[PDB]
Parts: sequence; structure tokens; C-alpha cells
Amino acid sequence: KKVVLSSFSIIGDITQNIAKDLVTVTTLVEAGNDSHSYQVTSADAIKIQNADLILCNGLHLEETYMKYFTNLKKGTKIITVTDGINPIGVSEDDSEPNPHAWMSLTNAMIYIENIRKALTALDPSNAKKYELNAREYSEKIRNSILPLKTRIEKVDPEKRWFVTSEGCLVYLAEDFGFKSLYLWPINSRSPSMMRHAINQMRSHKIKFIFSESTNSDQPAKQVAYETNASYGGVLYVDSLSKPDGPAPTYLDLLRFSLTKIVDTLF
Repeated sequence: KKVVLSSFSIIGDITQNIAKDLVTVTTLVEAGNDSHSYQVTSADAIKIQNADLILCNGLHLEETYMKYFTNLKKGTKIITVTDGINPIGVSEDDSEPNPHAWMSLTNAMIYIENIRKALTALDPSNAKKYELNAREYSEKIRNSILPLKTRIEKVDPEKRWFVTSEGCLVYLAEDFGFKSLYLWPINSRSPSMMRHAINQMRSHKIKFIFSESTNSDQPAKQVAYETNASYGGVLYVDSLSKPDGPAPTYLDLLRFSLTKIVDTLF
């Protein structure tokens, strides 16, 4: 049985849905851990050796631990599952890519398709199954998320702002035609951006700001006060929740966070 290692929780869940136990899917950065300076353990090095295929996000999400993906099993490739996705930079201009591409309905289809392509190249005798599984999963995602999008699109163009703590929704904003405001581009803080956000909020009379599940709510709350906006609560973007939590799968993560956003905009 072939082994496929996913760099983190969201990618392993996607892969599990496409492969459905035709391969053994593993995860390096498990739910509740962040990729920025994640400590690759000894046990993780075994996962790395056992991999026949390794699936990364790219967009520099894995930058601090890519160096552990060496001395690999002969023939094991590293696939970046965000191929074909036009990156969004972390600056205002030439800058580092924002990694949060999976927070998008369109992109979910690209992750899935890239992962299907690679599983099929790895294990061609099961091609017909990956193809079926991938279509079903895509439909499944679309069915759960399109109604949320449809409702989001009923907002008038002046009132469409995704304000967060981390710049986690820049791709959703582009996918759905919103603009995104936030405090810092990636978890790991500056006063100028806080100042900028407060100004933009006031000018566009923005009513809500969110924090997220792997960061502090203190800044969002403080900015809510300073703008006379409301704190919108916690979104799930950077990691799947633990199994009792509200976002234990990729589909559930998309659904929970877009649901929370849409219920806040209405």
C-alpha cells in the first residue's frame, strides 16, 4: 500500500477524500500546530522516509521545514498542490506569497484536481477510482459552499469587506469579489497596519472584525473598540479543528467560516 504525506491537516483531509484508503495518507503538521517554525520530530522523519509522495501547499507555507524533505525514498516527489493558482502577495505592491489559497471555492477545485493528478501518476492502476472520488468530493464541496456564496453575493458592492486579524481571506475576497482588510499578513504584528486598518474601517464604516482559531483575539477586540465596529468572533482558517471541534474536515472548515461570515454580514 502506497504512502502519501501531506504537509498539513487541510491537505491530508482533502487527500483522504480523494484516495479513500486506496493509499495511506499521513500528515506532518497535525491539527493544532502551525507550519511557521514547526519542529519536525524524529517520529516525523520516519513519516518522511515512508512517503512515496509528498504533498505541499507551496506559497512558502513550508519554508521553515522544507529542508527536512531530503534524503527521501528514491522516486518520491514533492508536489505543490497550489499549481495554477495566481499568488496574492503579502505587501501592497514584489513580495512573499500569501499562503492561504485553500480559502476559496474555486481553489478547492484546484487543490482537489492537483491532488487527483498526482495520486493517479503515483498509483495509475486506481485511476478510475481517484477520478470518481475527486468528482464526488468536488460536488460535495460545491453543494455545501455555493449557497453561502450565493447569499454573500446579495451584499451591495459598497458594503463588502472581509476584516480579519491574519490576512487569511485575501483569496476568498478575490474569489467572491470582496476586498479584504486585516492587521497582519501572516501569523508571526506591526503598529502601522493596525493604524491602517482602523483608518480604513472608519472610512468605509466597517461593522465587524474577526480573529481566528490559532491566534489571539486581543488585537481584533481592541480595533473593534477603536473603530466602533463589533468583534465578530473566531474563524477557522489555518488548521483543522480537533475532532470534537466545529471544523474537523476541510469541507467543515470552509462551511463553518463562510457561514460565520455570512451570518455576520446579515
